[PDB]
Amino acid sequence: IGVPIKVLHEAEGHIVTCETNTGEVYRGKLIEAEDNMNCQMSNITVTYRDGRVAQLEQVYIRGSKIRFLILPDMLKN
Amino acid sequence: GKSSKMLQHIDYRMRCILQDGRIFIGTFKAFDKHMNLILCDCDEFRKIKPKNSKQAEREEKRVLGLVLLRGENLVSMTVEGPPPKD
Amino acid sequence: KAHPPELKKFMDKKLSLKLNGGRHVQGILRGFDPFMNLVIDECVEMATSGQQNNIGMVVIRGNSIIMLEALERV
Amino acid sequence: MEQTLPVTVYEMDFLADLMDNSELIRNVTLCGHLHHGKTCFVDCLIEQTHPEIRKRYDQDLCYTDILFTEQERGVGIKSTPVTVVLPDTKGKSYLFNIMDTPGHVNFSDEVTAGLRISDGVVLFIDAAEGVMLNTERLIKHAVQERLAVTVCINKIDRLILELKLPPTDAYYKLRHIVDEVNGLISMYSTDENLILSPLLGNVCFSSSQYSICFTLGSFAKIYADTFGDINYQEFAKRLWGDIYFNPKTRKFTKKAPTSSSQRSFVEFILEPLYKILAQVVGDVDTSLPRTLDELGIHLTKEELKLNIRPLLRLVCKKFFGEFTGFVDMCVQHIPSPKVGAKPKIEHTYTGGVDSDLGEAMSDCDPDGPLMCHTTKMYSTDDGVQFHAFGRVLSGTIHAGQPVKVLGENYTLEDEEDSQICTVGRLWISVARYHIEVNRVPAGNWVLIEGVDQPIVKTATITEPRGNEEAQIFRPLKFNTTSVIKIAVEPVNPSELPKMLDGLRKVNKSYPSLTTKVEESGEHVILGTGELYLDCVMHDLRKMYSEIDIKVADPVVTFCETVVETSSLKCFAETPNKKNKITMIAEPLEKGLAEDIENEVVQITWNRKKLGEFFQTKYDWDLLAARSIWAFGPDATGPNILVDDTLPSEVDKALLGSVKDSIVQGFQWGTREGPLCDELIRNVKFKILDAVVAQEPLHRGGGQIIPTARRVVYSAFLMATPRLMEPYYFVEVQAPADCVSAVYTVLARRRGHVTQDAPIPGSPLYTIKAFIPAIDSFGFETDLRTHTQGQAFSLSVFHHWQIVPGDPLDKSIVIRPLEPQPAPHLAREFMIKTRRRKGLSEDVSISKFFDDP
Amino acid sequence: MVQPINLIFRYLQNRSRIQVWLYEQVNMRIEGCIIGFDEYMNLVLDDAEEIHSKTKSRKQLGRIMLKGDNITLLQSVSN
RNA sequence: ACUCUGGUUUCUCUUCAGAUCGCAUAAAUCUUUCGCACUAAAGAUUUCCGUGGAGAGGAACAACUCUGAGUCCAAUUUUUUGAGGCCUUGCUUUGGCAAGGCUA
Repeated sequence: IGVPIKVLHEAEGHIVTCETNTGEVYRGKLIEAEDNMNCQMSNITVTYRDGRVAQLEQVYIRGSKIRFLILPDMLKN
Repeated sequence: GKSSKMLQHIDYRMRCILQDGRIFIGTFKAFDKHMNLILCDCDEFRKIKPKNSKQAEREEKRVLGLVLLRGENLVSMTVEGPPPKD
Repeated sequence: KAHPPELKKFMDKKLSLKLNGGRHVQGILRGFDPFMNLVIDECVEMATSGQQNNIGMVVIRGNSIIMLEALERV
Repeated sequence: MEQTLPVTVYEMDFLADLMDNSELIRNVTLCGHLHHGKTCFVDCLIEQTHPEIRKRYDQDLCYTDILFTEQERGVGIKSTPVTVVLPDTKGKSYLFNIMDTPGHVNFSDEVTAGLRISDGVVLFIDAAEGVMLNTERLIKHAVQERLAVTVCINKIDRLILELKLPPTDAYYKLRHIVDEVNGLISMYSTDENLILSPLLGNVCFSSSQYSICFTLGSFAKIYADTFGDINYQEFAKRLWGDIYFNPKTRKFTKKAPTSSSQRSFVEFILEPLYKILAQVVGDVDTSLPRTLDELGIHLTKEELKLNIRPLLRLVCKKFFGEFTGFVDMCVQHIPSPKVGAKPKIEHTYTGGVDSDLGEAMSDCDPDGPLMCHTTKMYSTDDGVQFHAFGRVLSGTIHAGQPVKVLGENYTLEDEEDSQICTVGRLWISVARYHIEVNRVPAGNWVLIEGVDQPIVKTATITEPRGNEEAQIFRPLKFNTTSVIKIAVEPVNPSELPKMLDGLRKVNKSYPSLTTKVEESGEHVILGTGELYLDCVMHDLRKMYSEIDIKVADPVVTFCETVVETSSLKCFAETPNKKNKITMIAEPLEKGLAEDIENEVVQITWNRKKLGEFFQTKYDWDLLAARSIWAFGPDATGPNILVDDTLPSEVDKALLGSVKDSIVQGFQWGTREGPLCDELIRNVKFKILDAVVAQEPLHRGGGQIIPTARRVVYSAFLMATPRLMEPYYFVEVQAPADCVSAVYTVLARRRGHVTQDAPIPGSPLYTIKAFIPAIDSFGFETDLRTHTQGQAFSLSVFHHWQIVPGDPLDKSIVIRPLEPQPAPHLAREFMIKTRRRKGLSEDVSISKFFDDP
Repeated sequence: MVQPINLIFRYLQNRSRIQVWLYEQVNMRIEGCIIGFDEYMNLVLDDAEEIHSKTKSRKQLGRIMLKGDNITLLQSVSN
């Protein structure tokens, strides 16, 4: 078990953002954080590289196209 | 055998350059076998790394908090300094 | 080990999928596999010009899978 | 903030960070029957999350149950809140607010206080005793409070080290327990969505003594860790429910191969547990190292020298590890404050979800209007100041912040029961230590300081200069009724004020306690039993008021009723000699009062549905089903007020002007009652006639309320009056031989044994009985002493049953100090109570009439 | 629950003309009747033809072996 | 998978010890209490019966069990590549950088 997968699984229940390789940044509640980097959120705000933002009732990005993820640092301390 | 090369830079503020060209400077508090890093107090800058910049040292700097750099897009890493007491 | 993707809640629901090369499809998930191979029943690929072409049920690989967006209530 | 705190696995900053995210918070109440392991389970969790805290080899350390009386008795008395950060199966840490409630039935009110500020219930059931009385009562109360329910089958080791059941028989016992719980839930809940089964993860098997906590998912993950190739979720799906395993095909099938293979649960879960326990307890010195190596557990030489019980605890801690099964069970099935806010507002908030503020609270957003709701009052060690404990439903409470605290009588029309107070400090409430924090976001439990002054039982904390339409939360509806009545006085009257202060304090410490002063200046405390009142008086003597206090012998609060209609239509006029009201009283139908009490009918319903119900269920006339005015003294009171005045004789519009006054008089009269100033129960009052003065100033106010009470009293008295004793339900867990002896005890206390069924899978029997509460004093002690302590009983209020005697019988002679025979017990119960209240020697049937 | 491997096996057994899209190259795809598949996603297409949507040209190659890494999505076609 | 401490047994001394120092239980003295004090309670002190902890010293035979410390993965989802080439705009640190449209 990796420290990053454990931090992604422990980051569920709070608000966090995830930017993919194509620049699409989806921010919302981490509903499902799988061990393969699959991030499923509900009611996530997705902003693409062009600058347009949209809202999704349920989004699910695979771990193969994951670039970075920003979660809260209050749980690490 | 020892594996202390990853633990020597653990808990210190390092600035890593990813494959996309961005520079993330943060406290490397987490690692893994896949090269996935965890940066506490991580700041991402895409313009240039500020090293004695006369005109400006921070251009396009965005603070994230607990950033999770994926090991698939990792290119190289550089050490910046030791971590704080808090 | 070798767990499949989270497709139980999105199975049998009309949602959109993003494939590599800027591809966009919309259909009902009839099932998934362990290698990310999912079945899209009634798939309609939306082209870049705006028109959508219905291709029916197809098999989408997990390598070029960008992201899925549920168009219904889970 | 920054303060000294004990060493813990996580960090306080992480705990504070988890509080902000309402999706990772679980408000859990660990309820169950007496001594079923809830406190030991909480202690196991604390040991897991606190490296420096370790359970003694001989004494089962209890992190909760911090009171001195709790330590001496060994019985949990007050709910203890504990906020921890627990890792899940996947490793994701969740914030857990656990309200360890007492298991004793007398303190069931305490559990209610822990059910208002919780979203999920974990019911602990002994694997040996099974489902007991308090488990059934708590299931009914939880599913009636709209709470998610999960089950922890504690003390599975008793199936292995006490009963020595075969593994298949242990599986049968567990399955029977689960089936019985499911049947109880289905009986108390119309919806069948919440089926409980370990396949769904709703059920966890635990042994808090030896720290053996596991669910199907967790133990399947143990298999996944020891053998990587297996996926734990599907395996956990296949582990339970009479699904056999074929090792020739390595496949799980409902058809049993070889006709001798055990189930998946027995083969994969139960049998390895039996082997571990038997190797530790039987073959330690000769064959423990081999099995320890096979399990990957390595123990030091000093660790292997421990006694058998500590060695079992250590081995099972090393094997099962953290209590991740409990975390799964409470994460997948218990809603978070975000998810579970809507049912809580719909059930408890008076304004309802449809209100704007109800919609605001449905989101449980930290950045909203403050709507904290505290249901507990925790006294400090010195006992001077009280901290109000409760969850924050919206907004965020800050230390040193002005606050409007609303009492139980606060309404929009009358806001007098509200006080502006300054919050002193805020603590996150762990059991033996408190983490001082600057703020607490919505969806978390908090010990507000400085708001204890304007509240006795229940509070509604909100912010001032805002929420002008904010209403209070409904006061705690209690599982049982407080009956046992004791008079309390000081030894030295010069120190009377101290006791008075103490009374106030106990009124704050015990949610269901009722302290008042009767007409004779006698201070009265109402409790649910003898242990409850013992704890109350210990607190009153040692914690709050350090004075010597005399306590009268315990008596019960009787009820008043009628058995047949009034002989003549009673009537009363106002002191103005106008506004004549003519009424009669008749008994209600069987079960109608039970329907009213159990919220089956509500006066808040519209006229159409209420009339339809009263016309179809009890076959009332349409006019009689639509003329009902009010339900008894309080909301949903056992009595009923109806007006049979035909519109031809009485103007309905004019009567409606005095309808509020007449209803107030009815409620007051039913609350007081004319026999011995006791609640009037199961009586139907019909308004036969009503003259009303046309001018407003000659009616209403102090004219019609006392007149209505007088006419209610006359109608009740002319109808044949009777007294209701409170009858307790008693469950005795006794050995097979002692059952007969139990009857003997209940022979001497007017006890009727209803059933004496055995406990399946256990060598004991559960003797159920219906004993009068007035005769129940010392019955527990009598039963335990007569049977050499082998028989234990728990008594809880069940119903009201008419006393055999006739209260209005002046011919009966009663010696001052003699146990009266049954045929006139009511005559003894009416006059003596009349002397305790301070009223006259006896009441006459024409006392409240107008002719004499 | 219709999996993708079972649907691919049914499409290979039916002998219908299916079109496969290239992974990271949407301007040109392949089309043909796959006779069988492999465990690594490699299929044997009979009468394979590369169709480029940009130029509207079709180049046939015959019996071809398509790797599982280059094909991203596969759909059914009437022709 | 290779090195190095911490060994056990017994004797004696010193010191701490409110720990059930003790899963047992005595004696004395004083005060107090009502009887009128083996046949009696309370409070306190002290002495005996003998322990635990730590340290020191002695001598007996064991020296690395333990406690530790020092020391098999190229075919999706991360580490055995969709990888490289073309054009325009702002600055040119005239190397090229930043963005977009492509071909692959």
